[PDB]
Amino acid sequence: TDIMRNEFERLAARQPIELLSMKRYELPAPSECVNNSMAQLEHQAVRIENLELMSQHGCNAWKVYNENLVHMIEHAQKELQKLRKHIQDLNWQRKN
Amino acid sequence: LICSISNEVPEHPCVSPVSNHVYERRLIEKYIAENGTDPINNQPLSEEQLIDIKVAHPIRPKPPSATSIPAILKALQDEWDAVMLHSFTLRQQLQTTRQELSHALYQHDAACRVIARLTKEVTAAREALATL
Amino acid sequence: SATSIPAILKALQDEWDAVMLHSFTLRQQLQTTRQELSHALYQHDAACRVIARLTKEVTAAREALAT
Amino acid sequence: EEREIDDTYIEDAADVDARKQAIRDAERVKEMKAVQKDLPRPSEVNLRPLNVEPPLTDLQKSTMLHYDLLHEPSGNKKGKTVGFGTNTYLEHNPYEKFSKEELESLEKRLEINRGH
Repeated sequence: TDIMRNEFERLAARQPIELLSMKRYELPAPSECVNNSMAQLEHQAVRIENLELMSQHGCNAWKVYNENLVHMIEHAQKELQKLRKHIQDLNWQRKN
Repeated sequence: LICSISNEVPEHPCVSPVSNHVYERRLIEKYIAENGTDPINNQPLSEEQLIDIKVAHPIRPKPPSATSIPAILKALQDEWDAVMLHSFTLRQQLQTTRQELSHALYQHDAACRVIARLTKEVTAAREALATL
Repeated sequence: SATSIPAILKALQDEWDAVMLHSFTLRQQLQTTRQELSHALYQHDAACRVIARLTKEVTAAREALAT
Repeated sequence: EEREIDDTYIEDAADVDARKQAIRDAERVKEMKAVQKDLPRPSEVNLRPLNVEPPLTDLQKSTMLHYDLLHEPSGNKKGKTVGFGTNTYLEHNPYEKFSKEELESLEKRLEINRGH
């Protein structure tokens, strides 16, 4: 019960073929390329500014998100116990 | 990860359904038995209204990572929304340079007519005086 | 459009590829308009030094005409 | 009986003398601003006002020889006030000329990116 999204998604899974992305940026060639050069410069700037924020930003968060994942995990195993305890009781009852 | 009332790591988290915030069951239970209210917003809340944290149901999840499709899409917003501000830094600075260039080229065009007349007048004074 | 979805992947690739160059071309033009503006400021201040010597040659002429 | 007042006044007087020298040094140098090129100055001439600004640029920057250093604040102020007089209709003629100057190049942008 979805729009166009479902038609191309089901076709991609049935055919077993992922849609091709931009295989351009990585290769390139020295000596149109004035644009390609200026795109590279800006890209690098973004990465570097972004990378710099990310290290410092990453450094600040590099482990703050890891703590959240431990709070998320322990909650699941508490429910594993709560389910374990009910079922055991039921089994015991049946046995008796 | 924290309990908002005490500030500890709660060992039995239960989320309220009036002010959405993760409280420790043993702490919030005593807060409700004191008076039937939510500690933050002071809205009415009972013990049955409070709900423990649970595994969703039957769909299995994975932790929040950079791979995950939704986290990758919200990443590309950050990319473009930051690059859009990068364009303002160059659009605003261009409107100062071209405005200073416009007044500079006007002062150049207003001045070079006076250089042309002094080159005329100082040579005309040399043409006049030398002949006499 | 009805447009194939594998193609929509390569569109988003091309559109980011285009915006990266449309951001680049707009920044090198800003640097060269400021650069060519700085070449005008040197000529502006160099010209008003050359007018001072031309005024002296006119002042020297007005003294000789009086004599 | 002055004490640390003559030192404060001498620092205030020495502060005043530095404010007079920096402002009256040069109008273009104090405000804002390249490789040395005698061949570019030789190629551009091959007209006299263009050669005057070229030698002015080579002097301030100091295959590059320096020499010119004798070409004070009062003569520049009268020169600036006179040129300001020569420069709605004047605002539109400056905006139109600025658009004309705003209107080979691709290799410089690619090298600017290679630096980036």
